[PDB]
This record gives sequence, C-alpha cells and structure tokens, in this order.
Amino acid sequence: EFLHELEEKMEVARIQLQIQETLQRQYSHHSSVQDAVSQLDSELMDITKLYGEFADPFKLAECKLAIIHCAGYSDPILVQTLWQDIIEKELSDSVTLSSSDRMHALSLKIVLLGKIYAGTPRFFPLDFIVQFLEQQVCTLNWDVGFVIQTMNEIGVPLPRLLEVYDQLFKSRDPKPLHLLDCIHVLLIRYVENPSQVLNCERRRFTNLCLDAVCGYLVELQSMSSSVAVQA
Amino acid sequence: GDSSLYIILKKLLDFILKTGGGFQRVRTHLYGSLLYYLQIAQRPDEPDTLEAAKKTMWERLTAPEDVFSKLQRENIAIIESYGAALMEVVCRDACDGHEIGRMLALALLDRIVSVDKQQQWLLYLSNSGYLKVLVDSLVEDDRTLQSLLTPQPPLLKALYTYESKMAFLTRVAKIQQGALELLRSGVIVRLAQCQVYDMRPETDMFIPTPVDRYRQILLPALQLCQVILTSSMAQHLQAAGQVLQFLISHSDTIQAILRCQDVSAGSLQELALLTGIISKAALPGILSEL
Repeated sequence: EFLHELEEKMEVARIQLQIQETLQRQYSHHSSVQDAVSQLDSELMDITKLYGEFADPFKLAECKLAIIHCAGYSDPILVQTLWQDIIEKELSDSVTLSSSDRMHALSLKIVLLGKIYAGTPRFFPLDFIVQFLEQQVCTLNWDVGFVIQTMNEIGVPLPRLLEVYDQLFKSRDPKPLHLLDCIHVLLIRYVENPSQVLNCERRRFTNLCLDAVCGYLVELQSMSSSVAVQA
Repeated sequence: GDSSLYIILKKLLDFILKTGGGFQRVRTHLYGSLLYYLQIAQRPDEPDTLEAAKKTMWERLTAPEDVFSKLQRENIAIIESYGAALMEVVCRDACDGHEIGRMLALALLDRIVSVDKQQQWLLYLSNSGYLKVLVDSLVEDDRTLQSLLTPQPPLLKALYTYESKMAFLTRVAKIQQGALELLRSGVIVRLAQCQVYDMRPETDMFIPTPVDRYRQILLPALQLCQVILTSSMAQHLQAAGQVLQFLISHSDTIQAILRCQDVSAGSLQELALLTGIISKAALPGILSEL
C-alpha cells in the first residue's frame, strides 16, 4: 500500500513536470509569473487543482487528458469534449504547405498522448477516436495509412486495431473509401512486420471484405497468435 | 524499412502468449497486426526471387544482397520462441470465441504459415493440436456447407474462417512432414464421414449459385487430397494406395465431372484437373484399373 501511494505520487509528479515544461514553451506566460513554477516544483498538487487551475487556463489539453487518465474519469462526453478541443486547437496553428509538416506534428502530438493513455480504453476509445482523427485530417492532403500508423505507433496492437477497424468497415452503412484504404495499408504494414503472416495472398488484396485473414480464420481457426506490436 | 514495425510485432507476440485480455477482441487486434506484418515483410515474391538471391550470394562474388532472407530469419526466430506458447493459445482460442475473432486468427495462422513452413512449426503444431481438431472439423465442413445456407449470414464470419481453414490444410499438405500429419489425423476418414464426395452435387436460391458453391468446396478438398498424396512418395508408398481407394470409391463423380459449363464450369474445370492430377499421381487410376 506504501507502493500504492508511491506510484500514484510518481504519476502526479510527472504531470507537473510536463506542465512545467510546457509553461516554458508557452509564450502566453510572463516570466515574472514565476510563481507558477515555484508552485509546480514546490509540491504535489490536487488533481482537480492541477486540472482546473493549470490545464484549463493554459489550455493544455494533452495534460488535462493525461490527468483524467490517472483520475480514471470515465465520462465519455467530458472525455470526448476535451478531445474535440485538442483537435480544434491543432487546426488553428496550421497553415497549409505543412500538410505533411502538420501531418507529422499532428501524429507526433497524438502518439505521445496516445502512448500514455492508450492502455485504457476510456480516454483512448480506439473505436471512437479513429474516425474522429480521419475526419479531422480529411481536410488535408492524404496518404493512406497516415491515420492508422499513428495508432500503431501509439502502442496499439495490430490485432486490436484490426478487429475494431473491421467493425468500423462493416458496421457503417456507407462509402468508407478511406477506411478501406487505411486498412489496406494496415494489413500491408502488418504482414511485413511479422514473419508469421508473410507472403503472396496479399498483393491482390486491395481492402474489401476480401479479408485475407478472414479466409485464413475460417479454415485454420481464429487463433492469430499473441498480440503483435510495432517495434 | 519496417524495422520499427518489428518491435510492434514482438509486443503482439508477447501479449498473445500471455493471453491476457479478457477480450478476444483484444486478441483479434493482435492477430490482425501480426497478419499484416507477416504479409508486409514478403512483398509478393515467389521462388524465382529466392533463387536469384542465392545465386548473388554466389558466392559473394562481390557485395551481395541477402536482405530479405535475413529479415525472414529474424522474424522466424522471434516467432519460434514465443511460439510454442502462443500456438497453444491461438488454437484453443480458435475455437471458440471467437467465431469472430476467427476471421482474424485463421488468417494469421495461414500467413504465418508460409514462413515459418517449414519448419518450425511442423513440428510443434503438429502435434497438438491442430490436427486432431482440423480433421474433425472436415467432417463437420460438410455439414457446415449446408448449415451455409443459414447461416449466409453468419457467413460473413465463417467465410473469413472456413476458407482460411481449407487453406491452412492445403498448406500443411504441400510439404512432406505436414502431409504426413494430416494423413495421420485420418484425413480420408473424415472426408468419408463428411460424405462430401460420396454423392452427386447436381441432385440437390438460384441453382447455379448453389452448384458453384458446392463444387467450390469440392475443388479445395480435392486439392488437399491430391496434395497429401503427391507430397508423400506417391508410388509404392501407402499414400498411393489410399488415394486410389479415394478415386475408386468416389468414382463416377470423377467421370461425371469431366463434361459441361459456366463459372460453375470454371469450378468444374478446376475440379476435373484436380481429379486428373490425383489420377496420374497415384498409380494411374486407369493403370490400376487394368
């Protein structure tokens, strides 16, 4: 239980470090309001205090998200609402030339937060999030696999991503040309990565319900194997 | 280079073996990622590419490239360890749960399958598990094609899985050790039990669709039988005798198959070829029928 207190402490402390780091970068801040840093370094703070006082006023959406992870706040509306803000903020800074540049930065921002939250489903609803991201990025130049690659990098497994994505595919009454493409990129990404999946029945595959794996599952069995993760 | 992908591949194997994840849903994701990784590594290349690489190595006359072979070897080592553990998990899982997650796991099993064909797996896998289960599932395959109409819907699930199962069986048959394991599992028996062959498909939805479907099942099973036959020593060997019995017992189907048309014809044509290969491959079915 001592361990219990220690670990929680480490987590909260880490958050302050992150908030502290951002404060430096932020240009909205004044050096004389050093007081905030003094407060940050000075002690552990209440989560609500950290959230209400710091995250909201300084619009650190990522921090807010991570904090709520630790809190374990489930409420989907609030969690999603926070996500909307982060995405919206991202749009503001962008100019267009950096479609690729923003593409990277966007993936960078998401992956970082994603790594921290991804273990839990509440902040990182993979199902809800994927489309949301695609939709956001859609108003940008596109290369297939851009959306999914971030989640893979986020720490999400190929197997987890596959089932949810397939559900997204089949579940939607609609065109989802985008999903088809991305899944196509995902399968291609996956087969090359493990040696297990590797080979010929694949090249033909240009995403459809012509699931190579689906066929495989029918005959041999559903047992893919252990989870495969990106190295 | 999909080196970065490699790490995810390792994580995936780790999770699967652990079999943590109350959700098969989680494991389905793992299976999907692994499937893509295995597929991705070998962009569609066939024996010609491998032969060219070997020659180049030939020997390092100068600076060779042996990059893809090296990558495959690393994948296969990782996979081996984790493998025994994970094979157990993957097959059991198979069955149940997830008729769903199934589409994903059978596909993962088949890709993996090529690579790591040869080796490794045959031994491990053999044993267990699989064979027993898969042969029994042949019998039940026949029953499953009928239940096929109903479940057209639940079809989506199973096409992803049943076809994958046939493929897995065909692949095991392609090699000597695999064919032996299938045959040991009593393939001919299950096929007799399925009664897929010992009947006439025409006897009996728009009818041409059902003929295409039934004939379709016949072509894959017939390929599995032909492959098992040839893959041993088809001659004096025991395998030849077993295949001949297969032909004679299911004769007249072979004969009946020989003439007619449609996409149905296309399936029929393939079935006809498959019987012909079975015929010559054995003691010439004709030769035997002196």
